[PDB]
Amino acid sequence: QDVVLGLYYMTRDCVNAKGEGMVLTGPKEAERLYRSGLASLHARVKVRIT
Amino acid sequence: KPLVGTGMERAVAVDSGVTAVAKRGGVVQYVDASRIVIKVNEDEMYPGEAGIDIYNLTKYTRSNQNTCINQMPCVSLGEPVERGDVLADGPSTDLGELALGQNMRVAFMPWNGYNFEDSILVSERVVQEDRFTTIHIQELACVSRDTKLGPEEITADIPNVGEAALSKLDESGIVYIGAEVTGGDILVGKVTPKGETQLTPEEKLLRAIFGEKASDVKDSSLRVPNGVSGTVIDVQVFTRDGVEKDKRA
Amino acid sequence: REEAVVWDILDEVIREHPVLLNRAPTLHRLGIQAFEPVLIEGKAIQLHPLV
Amino acid sequence: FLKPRLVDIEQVSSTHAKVTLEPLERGFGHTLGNALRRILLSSMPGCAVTEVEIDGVLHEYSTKEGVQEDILEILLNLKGLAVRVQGKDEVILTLNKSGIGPVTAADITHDGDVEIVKPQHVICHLTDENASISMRIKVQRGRGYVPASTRIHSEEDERPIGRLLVDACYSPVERIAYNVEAARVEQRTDLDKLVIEMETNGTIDPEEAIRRAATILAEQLEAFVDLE
Amino acid sequence: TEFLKPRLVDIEQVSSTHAKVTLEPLERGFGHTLGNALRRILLSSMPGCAVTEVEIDGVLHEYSTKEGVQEDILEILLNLKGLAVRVQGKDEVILTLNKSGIGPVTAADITHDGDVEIVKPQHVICHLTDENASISMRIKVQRGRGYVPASTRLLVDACYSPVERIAYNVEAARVEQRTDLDKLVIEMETNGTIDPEEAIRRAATILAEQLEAFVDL
Amino acid sequence: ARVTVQDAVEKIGNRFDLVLVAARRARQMQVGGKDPLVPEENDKTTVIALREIEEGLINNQILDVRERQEQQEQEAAEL
Amino acid sequence: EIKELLKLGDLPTSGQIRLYDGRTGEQFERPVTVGYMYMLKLNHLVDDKM
Repeated sequence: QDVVLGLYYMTRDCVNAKGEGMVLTGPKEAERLYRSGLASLHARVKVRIT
Repeated sequence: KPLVGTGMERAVAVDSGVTAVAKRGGVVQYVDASRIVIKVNEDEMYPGEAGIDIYNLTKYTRSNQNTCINQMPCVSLGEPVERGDVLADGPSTDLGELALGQNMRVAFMPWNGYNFEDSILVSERVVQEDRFTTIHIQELACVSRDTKLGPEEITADIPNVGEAALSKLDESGIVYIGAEVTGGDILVGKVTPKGETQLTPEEKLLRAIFGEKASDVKDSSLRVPNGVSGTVIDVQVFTRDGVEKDKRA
Repeated sequence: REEAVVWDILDEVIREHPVLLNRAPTLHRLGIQAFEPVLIEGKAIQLHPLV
Repeated sequence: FLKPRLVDIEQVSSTHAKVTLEPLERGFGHTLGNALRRILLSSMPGCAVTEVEIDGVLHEYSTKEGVQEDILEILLNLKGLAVRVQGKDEVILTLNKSGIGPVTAADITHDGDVEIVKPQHVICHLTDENASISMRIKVQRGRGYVPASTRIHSEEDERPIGRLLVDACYSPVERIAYNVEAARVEQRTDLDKLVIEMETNGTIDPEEAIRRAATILAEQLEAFVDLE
Repeated sequence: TEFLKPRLVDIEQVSSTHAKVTLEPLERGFGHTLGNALRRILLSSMPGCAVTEVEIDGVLHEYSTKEGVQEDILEILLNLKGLAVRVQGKDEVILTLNKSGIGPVTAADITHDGDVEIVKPQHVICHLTDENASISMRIKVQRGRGYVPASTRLLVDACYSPVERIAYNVEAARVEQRTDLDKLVIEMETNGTIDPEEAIRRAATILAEQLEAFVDL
Repeated sequence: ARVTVQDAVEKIGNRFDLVLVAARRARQMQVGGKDPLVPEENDKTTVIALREIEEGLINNQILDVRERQEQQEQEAAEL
Repeated sequence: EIKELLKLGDLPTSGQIRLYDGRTGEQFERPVTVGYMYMLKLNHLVDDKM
């Protein structure tokens, strides 16, 4: 119950947030952007994943 | 004092039997934890048997579910009281209301999973304030019968214990009032007579080597149950008439 | 007497020794499961949430 | 790069004070705010009542003549007693009082080392005009929160059964709240300004508190850093 | 008086550039303190050089394309955002590329400077198809702090600090006599320009210099 | 440590013969007839037995060969 | 009436304050419900059960 709520809040998208539509080199700077507060937790973003 | 009450709290507080309701109002003459002494007004007073009212409060005593039913005065010295007005709050009562628990600041949020299914998570600010620290009273009992091997004794001398285990006892073998005991301490030193040990081989060899008499008695003393603490607050000694009463009795 | 030397001994005897946890309506066979104990300052069995 | 420095301390009313801390860079406002908030709020040196010995009392589940209180509400009124100690780490105060009326902390006996920060903190009321209460309070410097169930291991031979162990809440602080707002600087555009509002019981002055807290924090970091 | 401090224990380098550092004797609640403090100082405010300016020989303005390059210039600069460069004893340097033929343009092909080190010479920049287009560019990086675009400064958008991830866990640690205490676990990934122990060391140096003024012994 | 026993299931199948083989091996290591053939990490004889299964050097067949070899050495050590 | 009583206090009308985490020190997104609930200690204490 708590874990699925944490996921459903974590993986979603609102149409306007911080860092809307920026580009990311991977998951690591996704974490550095969220935990610094520059970009929001959910904003649609092109990333590079392997 | 429940901040969100329903107004039915005063009827349950007064009209139960735990609090002390004034039967004749007046001016409060004397306030103590033991008793409350009321000077009755002139108009509410009978012509014969004049007097004043006295209300003996019930102090720390045992309830049936091992909790501590207690009464505490809520009125001060020299205060006007109405007829039918509360004077002594009982257990879980504040000022003649019904205070079953306590009111606390609550946040509804999932906090790192510690509130997973239905769990509650409490700060140390509650336990430092002792605002949920409750008082229980247990009643341990030690009976002393008459077996057909001999009668039992309540003497302080116990076989094969230390003096540090017996320093919390008196000269009569019954524990002092107000000594904090833990699990395993001896409250009532009681020994039962036994005989016919039926010792084995090499145990009988050892006895022969060291000459130690296997004693004619057995430690069946009353002990604290495994894993509690607390204070001895009240000791009673019931004795059959025709038997020597010891010193603490 | 619970002297201070027995807690290292107890941590030696726990380390890889599974205990069985059981809830009373044991309907299907996942009602009894083993675990490895981690010792707790407390009096309540801590039980993993996903289980 | 640019290091901070403390500036005006504002005792607001009596016992809670706003400590400003002006020259802080990006991010270090919230950083030092959270860090100093925690170290002030958790572990500061303070002293509280540990052992109480009332004269005519066997144990805390009892009653006394003339006192309208029970014994353990006297003990819970002594737990909230805010006191400070200058040149000792434990010291024994005492109460001797007679007559009808309130009994506050102002009636505790005189000592040059011990300062009482609230003379109106009411301990117990007396009624019968003859029932004189007389106790010996033992205050003790400490750290954090130690309940009475933890101290009783060696037990100090508690055979003087008149000793009543009180849970000692040694923490002198009650609430620490910080704001981080921008300080207008001459050439540099943004430098954050920290304001640590601190509510205490009255025993600890704020500059010494924050100096102890930053000392403890730097002592924690100097495990793998060094002197500078 | 129980102010017992920790001591560093085995910095476990897992493979190349990222290390797990545990720290066993900490009091109640200091684990999240040191974790949050070191975390925010590493992740937010480090002295660190990132990609400042990258000037290709045959590109006039940054909206262009090159012979043989399968991409356009913008996703190439997006690739260059992850370029990890260390500067040892300079405050300014200009290196250069020279790549000919069909193949990927690596960071190995950047010119040799004995001080400025590219920790990954395999760092792919763009690909080539022509075999007649000899790509060559000149790169200057310049030191900064945090995240700054070109809006305050071909001009290249960037990200300064050498750390890639800092994550801590606080978990209970039994002590021989003591009841229960915290244990700090900092797992940290850097880009390789700074070895991780020096990264945590500079973080603690910055924090202690911040606490230098009003704390004293 | 040993969180899952999956590798020992891949070496010795049937998931139930694994218990009997590891039991026999851990009795050979607890009752002091033998000593471990893998470095122990302060594990109990259970986990050491499972780790000796996962290294492949113990199964039912190797234990039978080793036990018959000990019996032959007893027959040679009768004198 | 609860809203009009909250307007007598300085509290927000929606009854949800923004809160700051004790550890990270940074604001929770989506301000949360705090209040004063009257709670009870039931006598299923653990040391009688264990």
